[PDB]
Amino acid sequence: SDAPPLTLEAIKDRVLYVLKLYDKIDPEKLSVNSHFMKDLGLDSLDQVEIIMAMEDEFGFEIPDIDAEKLMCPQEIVDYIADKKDVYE
Amino acid sequence: ARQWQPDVEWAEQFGGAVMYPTKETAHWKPPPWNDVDPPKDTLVSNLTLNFGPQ
Amino acid sequence: KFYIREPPHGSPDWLKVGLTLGTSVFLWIYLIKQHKEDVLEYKRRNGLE
Amino acid sequence: AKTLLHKYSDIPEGTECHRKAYASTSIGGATGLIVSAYSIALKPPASFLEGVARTGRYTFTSAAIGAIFGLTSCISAQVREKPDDPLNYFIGGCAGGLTLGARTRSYGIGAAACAYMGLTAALVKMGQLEGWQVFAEPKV
Amino acid sequence: MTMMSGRPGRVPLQFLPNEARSLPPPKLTDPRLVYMGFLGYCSGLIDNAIRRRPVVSAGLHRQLLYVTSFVFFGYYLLKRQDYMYALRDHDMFAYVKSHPEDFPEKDKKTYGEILEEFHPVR
Amino acid sequence: MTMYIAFILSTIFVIGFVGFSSKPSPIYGGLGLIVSGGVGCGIVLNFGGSFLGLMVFLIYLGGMLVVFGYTTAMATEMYPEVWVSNKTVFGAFVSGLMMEFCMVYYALKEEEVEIIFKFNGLGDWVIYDTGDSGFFSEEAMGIAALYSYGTWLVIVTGWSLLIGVVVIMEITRGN
Amino acid sequence: MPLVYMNIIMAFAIALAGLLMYRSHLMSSLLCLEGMMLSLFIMSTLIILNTHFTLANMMPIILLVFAACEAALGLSLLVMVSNTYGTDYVQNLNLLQC
Amino acid sequence: MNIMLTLLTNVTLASLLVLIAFWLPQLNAYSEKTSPYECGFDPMGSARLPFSMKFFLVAITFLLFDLEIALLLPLPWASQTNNLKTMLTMALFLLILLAASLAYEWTQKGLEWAE
Amino acid sequence: MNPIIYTTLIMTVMSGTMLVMISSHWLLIWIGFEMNLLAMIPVLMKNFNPRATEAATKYFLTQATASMMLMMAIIINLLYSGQWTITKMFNPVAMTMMTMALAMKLGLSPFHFWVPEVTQGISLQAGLLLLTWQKLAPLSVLCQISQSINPNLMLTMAMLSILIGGWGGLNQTQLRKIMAYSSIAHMGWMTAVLPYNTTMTILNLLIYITMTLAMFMLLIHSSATTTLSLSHTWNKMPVITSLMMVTLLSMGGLPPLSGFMPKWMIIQEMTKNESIIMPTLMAMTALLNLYFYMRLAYSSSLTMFPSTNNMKMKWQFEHTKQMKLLPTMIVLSTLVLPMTPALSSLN
Ligand SMILES: CCCCCCCCCCCCCCCCCC(=O)OC[C@H](COP(=O)([O-])OCC(O)COP(=O)([O-])OC[C@@H](COC(=O)CCCCCCCCCCCCCCCCC)OC(=O)CCCCCCCCCCCCCCCCC)OC(=O)CCCCCCCCCCCCCCCCC
Ligand SMILES: CCCCCCCCCCCCCCCCCC(=O)OC[C@H](COP(=O)([O-])OCC(O)COP(=O)([O-])OC[C@@H](COC(=O)CCCCCCCCCCCCCCCCC)OC(=O)CCCCCCCCCCCCCCCCC)OC(=O)CCCCCCCCCCCCCCCCC
Ligand SMILES: CCCCCCCCCCCCCCCCC[C@@H](O)O[C@H](CO[C@H](O)CCCCCCCCCCCCCCC)COP(=O)(O)OCC[N+](C)(C)C
Ligand SMILES: CCCCCCCC/C=C\CCCCCCCC(=O)O[C@H](COC(=O)CCCCCCC/C=C/CCCCCCCC)COP(=O)(O)OCCN
Ligand SMILES: CCCCCCCCCCCC(=O)SCCNC(=O)CCNC(=O)[C@H](O)C(C)(C)COP(=O)(O)O
Repeated sequence: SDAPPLTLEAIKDRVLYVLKLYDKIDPEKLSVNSHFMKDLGLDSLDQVEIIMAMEDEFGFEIPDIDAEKLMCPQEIVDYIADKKDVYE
Repeated sequence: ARQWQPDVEWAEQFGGAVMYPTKETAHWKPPPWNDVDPPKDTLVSNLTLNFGPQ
Repeated sequence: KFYIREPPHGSPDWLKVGLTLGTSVFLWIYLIKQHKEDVLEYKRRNGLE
Repeated sequence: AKTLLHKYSDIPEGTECHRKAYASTSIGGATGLIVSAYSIALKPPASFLEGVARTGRYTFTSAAIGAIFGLTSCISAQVREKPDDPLNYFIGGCAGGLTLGARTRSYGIGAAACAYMGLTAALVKMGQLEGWQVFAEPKV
Repeated sequence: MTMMSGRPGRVPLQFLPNEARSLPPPKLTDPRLVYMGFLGYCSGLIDNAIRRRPVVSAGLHRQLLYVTSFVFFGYYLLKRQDYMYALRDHDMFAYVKSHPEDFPEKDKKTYGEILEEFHPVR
Repeated sequence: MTMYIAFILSTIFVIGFVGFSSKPSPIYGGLGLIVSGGVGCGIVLNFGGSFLGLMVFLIYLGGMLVVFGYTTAMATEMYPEVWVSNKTVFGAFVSGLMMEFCMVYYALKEEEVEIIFKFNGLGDWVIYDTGDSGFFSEEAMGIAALYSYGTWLVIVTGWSLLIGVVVIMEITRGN
Repeated sequence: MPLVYMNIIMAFAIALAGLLMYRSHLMSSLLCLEGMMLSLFIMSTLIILNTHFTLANMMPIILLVFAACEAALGLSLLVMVSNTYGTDYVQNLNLLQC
Repeated sequence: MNIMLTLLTNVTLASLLVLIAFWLPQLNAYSEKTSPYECGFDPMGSARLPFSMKFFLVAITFLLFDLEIALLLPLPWASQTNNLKTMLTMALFLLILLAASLAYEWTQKGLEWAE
Repeated sequence: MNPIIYTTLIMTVMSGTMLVMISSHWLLIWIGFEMNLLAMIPVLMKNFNPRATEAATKYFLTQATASMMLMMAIIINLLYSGQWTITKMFNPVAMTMMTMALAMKLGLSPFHFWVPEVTQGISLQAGLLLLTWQKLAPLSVLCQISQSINPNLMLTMAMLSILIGGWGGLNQTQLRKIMAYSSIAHMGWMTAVLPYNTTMTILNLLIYITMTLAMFMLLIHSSATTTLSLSHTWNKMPVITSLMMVTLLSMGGLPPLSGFMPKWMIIQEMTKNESIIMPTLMAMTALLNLYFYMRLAYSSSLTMFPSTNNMKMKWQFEHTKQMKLLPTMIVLSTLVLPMTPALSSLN
């Protein structure tokens, strides 16, 4: 059989793991609701790198629009779920 | 009032690549209607050569 | 009535019909003759008549 | 090969149960090795250690089935003082089937295997007694 | 195992040895020949039906040719079959006659001297 | 026991066979097959078959040239494999070498039936001919008899070669 | 038999085994096929020379001819497979199942 | 024996020349010196990439035409047979068949290289 | 492909088979096999596509391996007895290798994997040729050496072929794979009686060839390669589906149909030896082939499946090409049992 039926929870753990793998974000201060621009003190260029890391982790490309407006991990998780049509 | 005959739901049992599907063979695809698979874009890269300056 | 020639016309193909009938009659007469000679040869070999 | 078959079949029925059990274990181990070889060839196990594990599992299952069959068959034959009786082979076959059921952890498999192996072993004993030939030589 | 493949005097691709001419030919009203003609008629009917023609009336010349061809082949087929069976019987009898030790005719016993066990049904 | 030349040549034949059977790379496999063709030419030469040995060597040289071109065209990758660049290829190569050495020792020190029959050795000089006659080569006369005795063979061979040309044209047509 | 006969038969068995176990390249298996042909040529030539069978000296040439036909056939099929996939890997020939 | 000695001598002389070439002079090897030559600029890809063969069909035909050479080589000995009419018919039959195969491939554009 | 080239290739295939059948020299038999394979490879690729190319490659690899083993067995036989004539095969190892090579050529189990794959990958005409004409040469060679054959190996492979044919056919919705598994089982039946009587092998081969030709011609007439595409044929040509149903019943072995005759005669011949258990298992196993033939009959003839709107346009047109031998093939496949004693002319 193919890969297991990916759920919201696993998506969240993978997103959080990728984010704490980023050397410019302290792990303990990061939350699923932290805002990259204000809470994490990350600039626009930094955000582009985070989106590319998400692209590598989840194996699909996010256009310049779409990806640009994801400012915190929850929006990334929601976008990934909506693209993959995952409801659980 | 009339004899039962197979419908679409009955007919769809025989439409798969295999009978008695399993977890391994549930992803097998039936062959195309004509026996022509779509052509893969296996591009062959041309050789790149420096002709000069030496 | 038909829109097109429908090559087999109202009259039958006389060449093919004649060939078929001739083949059938030739085979029938050949079989009759062969059976007659076979009977004669069998009667001669065993000396019945 | 037929060397193992002759080694098993040369010993009389209700005598020397340990040697008969040893021969049956050898036959079962050979069968399990062949089965695992075909299974590995047609279904690659994705890892060398996993292939070793599958080979060991199949071989041990077959060897245990053979050992149990031979041991209980010979023990019944010598206890009842009734050699050349198919019931001993039936008992051995059902014991081997229950061994298979315990080995796969399944009650239905155990019951079906008991019944079918017992019947097959009894049939084999009847064939030995009456001279039934699986592969008859051409006679006419 | 081939019983008749290499029998002495056999001509490779003859289909009808001269020895076969000493046997009575099958009668033209042989029921086997009639069955072959029935097979040819069935072939003609199926030919009519497959081509979407009136099954019974479409081609009488074609149906006649079908029946005639089947009968013609069947006649020679029957001749060869009868020849083969005659050969088998001839060889059997010759072998029995030439090996008297293997086929003994032992003494006949009447039922008044043979002891048969009686099994009651009750 | 006389100089063991034929035995050494046959051992090198087996070694080249193991070399290309381990399948390291097509470039290397062709080299092994060339070495095998050379030693086989030598083995046949040592038995009186000069023409056949030279012919098979020439044929396999041409075949391996075509194979080299085809390997460069269709059977390459960034890092071609050698007999020590991969555990699978090295394992197959070492296993073949050890099987050959085991069989040689087994048949040389003992007199045993490997699979078919037994063999004690003594060198292949023993079964030779001591035949004393002729202004001609018997092998040459036999091969030349293809044009007087082998008419049927010539017919079927020529037809098969013409059909092979037609067949390769049909196969590579594509569309 | 002498040692040379066993060596040639061992070479044939090794080439057959080589053909049976595929790695990745199709061309390697074709090479194993040619190796079997060469081994058969050598064995037949040795047997025919040893027994002084004069008219049998021409069979190995016929064997070589049909070996060449077989190799040409295999190479053509390889050309077609490579044109389809850009690679001669046997892993790509998996469209048809049992 | 003599031919084996000749082969050994020639191979030994070539090997000794290579050995002298590699052990006599002064060696100063460094990475730039040993890099691949492409007219002064670094190569783009690898030389191990597939290299297309435009004459692939002629190469396969060479395999078949090469085996007819092995069939024609015994001809000098075949001319000594008593039945010269059968042999001459068979020699011409083989050569006519070989010319027909060339004529077929020529007319079907099999000799043209792929573009 | 040029029609002239196609006709030349077909004649070369048949010439290789006839050379196998008429030769007395092992070298000529091997040459016949080589010629047959060389001409057969392009016929499989007549309609060029990746599936046809894959089928041709697999076929070539299998048959080239088989011919290599064939030649090695011949050479071993020559070594132990300087004989080129096709006879009792004086060496047992050579006979074992010869049996395995011929089994590989025929597609008998264990070496049966290639047949379903090559049959599914080629066209119905190529499948017809592959499953009918390509059985003649290996079977003829096996018939000529039947005395030296080892019953234990041949019977093992025959029983395995019957079992695997039934089990594999049980799982198929593609018609070509069903035909291939049916072919495997019938090859098993053919080779089971070979050590006892070659006339029965010939009779079974002829009856199987007739039924296979009828089935393939019916499938070509109604252009169906899947079960669902065959389920539409009733709404276009019901007579074709009825004839196919009767032929499928005949293939199953049900009396009074002609299909039953080879199985009956083989069972009788095997009981003329001692051989009681083997025919019983063979019949019980052929019940599986009967099962999937019956499933095909349910899908195509005994029930009516839903159709599509565009079939109305097809109703207006007739079949252009006509197969002249199809009625005779159907009649021979169905109504031939009363002529059973005519098998005496086969020996
Ligand atoms: C034509 C007219 C009609 C004919 C046809 C119709 C009639 C015949 C067919 C219908 C009946 C046949 C069915 C046979 C059993 C089927 C088993 C099954 O389906 O497995 C799948 C099914 C699936 O299970 P699973 O998925 O593997 O795991 C979940 C389990 O359910 C979870 O399991 P659990 O945790 O709930 O506990 C299971 C455990 C414990 O079970 C329990 O929890 C409750 C306790 C029940 C155990 C009963 C044993 C103590 C009571 C017996 C008292 C004496 C017996 C009567 C004779 C009296 C004599 C005067 O059971 C065991 O550990 C088994 C150990 C062995 C002890 C029982 C076997 C005794 C053998 C009988 C000897 C008879 C010899 C002949 C005597 C001649 C004189 C008349 O297994 C079960 O759930 C059933 C478990 C119990 C089965 C054993 C019961 C034996 C019944 C008598 C058998 C005799 C018929 C066959 C004779 C031929 C053989 C050579
Ligand atoms: C054992 C003892 C002897 C028995 C021998 C064996 C049995 C008899 C021989 C069998 C072969 C002979 C016929 C072959 C051609 C039939 C093909 C056909 O389609 O027929 C339609 C055709 C009607 O077409 P039409 O008249 O042109 O216009 C209506 C449309 O065509 C309307 O047509 P449509 O296409 O539009 O209608 C569609 C229909 C069309 O589908 C069919 O018509 C099915 C026909 C299939 C032919 C059978 C297959 C091949 C033969 C194997 C038989 C095996 C028998 C062994 C037991 C197993 C049972 C199967 O399909 C369906 O409705 C699907 C229904 C699904 C039912 C599935 C059952 C089918 C198999 C049954 C076979 C039973 C035996 C033959 C039955 C009689 C057939 C006419 O029937 C006929 O009119 C001809 C039958 C009568 C001819 C014989 C009369 C001889 C002359 C009278 C004088 C007697 C001389 C006495 C001498 C003494 C002086 C007085
Ligand atoms: C499903 C129905 C099966 C039908 C099969 C086809 C029927 C039509 C084919 C017509 C056959 C034409 C051949 C006859 C022309 C002359 C050729 C003749 O010389 O061949 C002889 C051979 O004769 C033929 O074999 C006879 C063919 C007749 C086949 C029909 C028997 C079918 C069994 C019973 C079913 C009923 C059939 C009804 C038909 C309508 C040579 O004998 P021989 O060279 O020494 O044997 C070689 C094989 N050996 C040595 C190994 C034994
Ligand atoms: C849907 C339900 C229908 C089930 C019916 C199936 C049961 C049929 C009964 C068994 C049939 C097989 C018997 C074989 C035919 C008998 C012919 C015969 O006499 O052969 C014997 C040999 O007898 C046998 O070999 C038979 C052995 C059995 C082999 C197959 C076993 C089949 C299953 C056995 C148990 C099932 C039978 C009862 C089932 C009852 C209904 C469920 C004589 O052979 P010789 O060797 O010449 O004797 C002296 C020389 N030694
Ligand atoms: C391996 C070595 C190779 C290295 C060579 C690479 C070559 C470099 C090419 C340079 C291209 C340019 O200058 S591109 C022009 C760059 N400048 C502008 O765009 C003006 C506006 N500045 C801003 O928007 C922010 O300062 C910004 C930093 C962009 C963050 O953006 P956010 O506020 O939206 O996060």
